[PDB]
Amino acid sequence: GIDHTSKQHKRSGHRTAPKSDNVYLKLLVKLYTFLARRTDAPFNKVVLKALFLSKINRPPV
Amino acid sequence: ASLPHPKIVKKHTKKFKRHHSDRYHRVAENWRKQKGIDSVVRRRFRGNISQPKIGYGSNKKTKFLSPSGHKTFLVANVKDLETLTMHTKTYAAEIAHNISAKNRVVILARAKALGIKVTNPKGRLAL
Amino acid sequence: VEPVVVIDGKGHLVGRLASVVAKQLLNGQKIVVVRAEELNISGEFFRNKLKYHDFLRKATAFNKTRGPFHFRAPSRIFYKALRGMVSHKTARGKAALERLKVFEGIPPPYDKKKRVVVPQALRVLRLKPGRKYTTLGKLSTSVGWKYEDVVAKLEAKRKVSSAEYYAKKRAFTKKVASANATAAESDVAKQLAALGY
Amino acid sequence: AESHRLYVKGKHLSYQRSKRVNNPNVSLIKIEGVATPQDAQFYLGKRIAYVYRASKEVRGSKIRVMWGKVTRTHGNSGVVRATFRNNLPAKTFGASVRIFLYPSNI
Amino acid sequence: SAQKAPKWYPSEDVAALKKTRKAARPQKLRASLVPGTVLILLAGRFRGKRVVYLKHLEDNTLLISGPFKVNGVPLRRVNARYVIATSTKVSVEGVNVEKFNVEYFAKEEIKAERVEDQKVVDKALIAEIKKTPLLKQYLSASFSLKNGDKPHMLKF
RNA sequence: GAAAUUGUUGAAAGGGAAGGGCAUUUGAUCAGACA
RNA sequence: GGAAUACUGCCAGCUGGGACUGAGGACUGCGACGUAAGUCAAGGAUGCUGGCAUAAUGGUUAUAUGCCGCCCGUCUUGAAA
RNA sequence: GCCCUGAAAAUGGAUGGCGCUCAAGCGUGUUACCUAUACUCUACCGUCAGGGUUGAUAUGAUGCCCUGACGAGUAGGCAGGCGUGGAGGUCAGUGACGAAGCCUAGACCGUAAGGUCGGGUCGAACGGCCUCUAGUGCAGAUCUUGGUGGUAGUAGCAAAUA
RNA sequence: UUGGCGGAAAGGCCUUGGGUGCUUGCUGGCGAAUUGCAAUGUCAUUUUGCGUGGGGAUAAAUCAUUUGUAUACGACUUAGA
Ligand SMILES: [Cl-]
Ligand SMILES: [Cl-]
Ligand SMILES: [Cl-]
Ligand SMILES: [Mg+2]
Ligand SMILES: [Mg+2]
Ligand SMILES: [Mg+2]
Ligand SMILES: [Mg+2]
Ligand SMILES: [Mg+2]
Ligand SMILES: [Mg+2]
Ligand SMILES: [Mg+2]
Ligand SMILES: [Mg+2]
Ligand SMILES: [Mg+2]
Ligand SMILES: [Mg+2]
Ligand SMILES: [Mg+2]
Ligand SMILES: [Mg+2]
Ligand SMILES: [Mg+2]
Ligand SMILES: [Mg+2]
Ligand SMILES: [Mg+2]
Ligand SMILES: [Mg+2]
Ligand SMILES: [Mg+2]
Ligand SMILES: [Mg+2]
Ligand SMILES: [Mg+2]
Ligand SMILES: [Mg+2]
Ligand SMILES: [Mg+2]
Ligand SMILES: [Mg+2]
Ligand SMILES: [Mg+2]
Ligand SMILES: [Mg+2]
Ligand SMILES: [Mg+2]
Ligand SMILES: [Mg+2]
Ligand SMILES: [Mg+2]
Repeated sequence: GIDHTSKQHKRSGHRTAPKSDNVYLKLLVKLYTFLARRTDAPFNKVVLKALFLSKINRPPV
Repeated sequence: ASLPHPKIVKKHTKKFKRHHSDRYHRVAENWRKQKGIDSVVRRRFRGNISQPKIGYGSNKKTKFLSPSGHKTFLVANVKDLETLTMHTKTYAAEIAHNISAKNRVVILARAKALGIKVTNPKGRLAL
Repeated sequence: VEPVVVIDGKGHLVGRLASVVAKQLLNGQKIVVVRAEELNISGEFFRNKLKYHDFLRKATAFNKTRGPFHFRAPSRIFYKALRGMVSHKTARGKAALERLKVFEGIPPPYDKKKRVVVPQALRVLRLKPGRKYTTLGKLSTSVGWKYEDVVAKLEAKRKVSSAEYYAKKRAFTKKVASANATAAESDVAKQLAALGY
Repeated sequence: AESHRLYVKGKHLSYQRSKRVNNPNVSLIKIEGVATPQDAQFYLGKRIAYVYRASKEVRGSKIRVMWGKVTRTHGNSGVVRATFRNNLPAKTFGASVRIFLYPSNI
Repeated sequence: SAQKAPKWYPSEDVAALKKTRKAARPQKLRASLVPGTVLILLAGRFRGKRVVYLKHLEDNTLLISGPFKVNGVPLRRVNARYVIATSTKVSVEGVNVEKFNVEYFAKEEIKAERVEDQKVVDKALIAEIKKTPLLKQYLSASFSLKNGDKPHMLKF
């Protein structure tokens, strides 16, 4: 027995991929997944997360 | 004549039979989960049947492997038999139940030429 | 060690002996108990007589032939104490009880064999001196055992025959001892002594 | 001579068990002449065979064997624990077994 | 098609084994095993026989002789874990055992050379056995456990 | 031409129910590799 | 007055017997022993040998033995009732 | 302090049973020993988390791989899957040289929902995969309709003269 | 083979004579292997069946009938070459 301090098997609660099935959007995700892994530049990390956002989380500019 | 593999381990060989399927004819042996409030099986009392659970899952290395070390692939004619030409050490051909007797002769001859193992070569043999 | 062990029940406490015998039977040893009428029970005679009468009043109300059966013989009294220490309702328990025989007196088949004792169950080695005890022979008679005098007469006849046997055996032993002593003091005897024999 | 025995006589007592649950994978063995855990250390690792008879002859014999080994002592009275390739059957509680002198450290 | 073909197939090539670090080193026998020590055989055809230990072979086996003239046990190999070492010993100085090795017992009736060298080795042993009384009779008999004998208390 | 239910034949068990779980003995029966 | 021993604790002191386990799969790391080359118990078992190649192991099934197992569903604080 | 008197209830009876008296009882002290789905180490399944890897010439970057931790559950929520009738596409799929259905203490795969094969019976249609759709999965409701048991060769077949 | 004793379930114990096998009490001479480095390595006693030949002995019960000291039916009690 373990006296747990937090909930077990909890998901992170953040999207790790687009919900869309757009083939061209997945190519952009693959491109910036590679860049974020091997450039250590904060810009690439921000862009990769932004590509996962839903429609209401990407309002028009 | 398959690839070397670690010894195949079956965690639970016994079939999981539905509770009281041996007590009433109307209750089939296909596994069903008890959902009653008082059920001793659901509450897991000592001396009762075991229930399926993910802990019994077999090793992924030896999963789906026949005792001969091959994976089973259903084959209907010569064309789909030839898809196993380069994979004779991992897959074995099984002839479908609804193939006529004469067509089975053709498939067995081609499999022998290609070195492909057949798991049911005695089906519909007019010996 | 022996294929059959014959225990002389004289001077043994019923419960202590029954516990020892029950374990031996479950371990696969055949046991024969003789002279069950000379068994002892701790406590005075009146106290143990009251205990049996408490057992007597227990019976199935609607049919007495179904209730507990009250056996009066000394051999059966010891059998009751023994059966309570065995899971007699199982096949394993039934098999163990088939390797046991209990007799009053020493019947002819076993009167010419060797008898042993169980020190853990002996009254003279267990009870504090001065404590009262009862003999199973007199307790059985007071509760309806009809064959006390018959056993006593047969036992007296057996002891006369056994005493005559011992007289011949004792005289033969003296002759053997004299020959061994004379055969000592020789070279072969000297070598045996150095090796402990 | 009249004796040809090279093993030590033993008895199969029961399985390892609690008050109400038993464990058939471990058997308790009583070895004659052994009454102390210190003495039972001599027999640790020794091979054990249970010999029984059958009506049907299979490999040119009507005598069958089940092989085992002594693993550890048990209690204060010289009993030992033994494991067998196939678990001994429960009907052999009280049956004789043979404890061989090999493998030997003498 | 009776079954849809899988998109992926496992590789048919076998992988090489990693380099193992397990170097073979010579066996050390228990101190009771000394050439010339009388041994008791516990298993095999000649179980219960009393033989003479001669040489330690390179396959972790012990070369023994009856001698054949005394008890009918010829030159054989035995496993060290299947024998009992006794306290009695016979001198081996004067016995030539260099020619006997692992290859001499290749498995591949009785050969003539096995008969001849059995007599050569036994002749030296028999002379040493005659030095002490009852040793020849002792090696002719067979060992057996009697009633009441406790092996954990007996000293050999 | 299914099941409940029934007859015949064959096998097995049965000292106030039957059926079940873990383990092994016995009987019957069976696949896999002989590279 | 001089020792011994008991008790408690420490050793990067030595050594015998028994049981369970062998996951991984080219190389890469950290160390040890060595003037050197190299070796090693250093990021997970190898070497040698025998019998059998079939119902022998094993699976299935029936039965026997040890221990264990109350009838499911439902309402309910609480059901074998 | 222990023991005894004070101490009377209805079927036969319960320190769990046997039984136990320098205890196998009561108070107390010291050790050895027995065994939980708990603890320690290892393997395997799954879940979650943190990471590595697009470079062609070989197939899944929802891929492969490295590291650590975790796993009870009614009411209830969510996720990944199994099976059924019908629909679009595809396998130039199976079949009177035997399709479907049914029987089979015969074999194989899956933790499971299930899937596959052999044998028997049988006679005309049917399946895999990618998708669409629903009158889509039963042990119960004094459930509906139909069929069949134990009871049981049993109750009984005795008013009105023969 | 001679004799005696034993009835609690005696079914056993003791004793007399001769024939015969062995004797490790002591001293000799031949034989063993290859089951290959272990594998119960098979040496006990339960029941029963079929064929050989050496002796031994040549019946009852039930149904049916009958009786009423009996009786729901079975059962019981009687008779019948
Ligand atoms: Cl059982
Ligand atoms: Cl599945
Ligand atoms: Cl009548
Ligand atoms: Mg299965
Ligand atoms: Mg509840
Ligand atoms: Mg389940
Ligand atoms: Mg009376
Ligand atoms: Mg019809
Ligand atoms: Mg039917
Ligand atoms: Mg088996
Ligand atoms: Mg059982
Ligand atoms: Mg039982
Ligand atoms: Mg119970
Ligand atoms: Mg209420
Ligand atoms: Mg309920
Ligand atoms: Mg105390
Ligand atoms: Mg645990
Ligand atoms: Mg947990
Ligand atoms: Mg859970
Ligand atoms: Mg068909
Ligand atoms: Mg069926
Ligand atoms: Mg038609
Ligand atoms: Mg509906
Ligand atoms: Mg229904
Ligand atoms: Mg329901
Ligand atoms: Mg109804
Ligand atoms: Mg009527
Ligand atoms: Mg009637
Ligand atoms: Mg009427
Ligand atoms: Mg009328």
